[PDB]
Amino acid sequence: ETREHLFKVLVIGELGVGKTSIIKRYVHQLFSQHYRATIGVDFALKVLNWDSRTLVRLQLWDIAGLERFGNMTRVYYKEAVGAFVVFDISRSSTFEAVLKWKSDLDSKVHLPNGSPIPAVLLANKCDQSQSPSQVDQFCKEHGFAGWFETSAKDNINIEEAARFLVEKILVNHQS
Ligand SMILES: Nc1nc2c(ncn2[C@@H]2O[C@H](COP(=O)(O)OP(=O)(O)OP(=O)(O)O)[C@@H](O)[C@H]2O)c(=O)[nH]1
Ligand SMILES: [Mg+2]
Repeated sequence: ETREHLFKVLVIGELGVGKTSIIKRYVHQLFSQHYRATIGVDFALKVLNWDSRTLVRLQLWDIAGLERFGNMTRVYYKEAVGAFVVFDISRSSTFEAVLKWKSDLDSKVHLPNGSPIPAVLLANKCDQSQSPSQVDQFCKEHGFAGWFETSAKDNINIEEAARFLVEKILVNHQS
């Protein structure tokens, strides 16, 4: 009965937006307020008991904030099947930069069938433009599968956001 999957998932976004902390909360249920800046790429494995016929493992690639200015993202993205694209809900510079990351991603990697990999937008630090129709419009226009406000600090919506992205990866993996 049981089926096991291993998926490569990217976590990308500007310096200091929370990439590392969202992964540490989701995988280890821990949070530190102390900023330790990531160098290049860091990794985690999440093991998700999806349901009774399904075990999913995620290989989480934590891409550091500077890496879009370097020349290695094509290597980093290779064979990814999903992405979280993370900004800091308090700092608009980090929101403007999400399209730079999103365009980098869509230039460099696609699913085996040629489509864009699903990508979910995480507005992180929600604990610190609050808009229902606007979200939908933005995601449609820039090819995001959905959008969640998150807190790594208070553990808000990180689990739901992950399950949402995994759900899209599973449909694509069956298709
Ligand atoms: N209040 C609050 N602070 C957060 C949250 N997520 C991250 N932080 C803080 O924001 C700072 C940056 O978090 P990191 O997870 O290191 O950021 P990063 O995106 O991994 O940064 P780079 O490694 O430089 O790419 C840290 O001090 C965190 O404690 C959150 O949900 N709420
Ligand atoms: Mg980091």
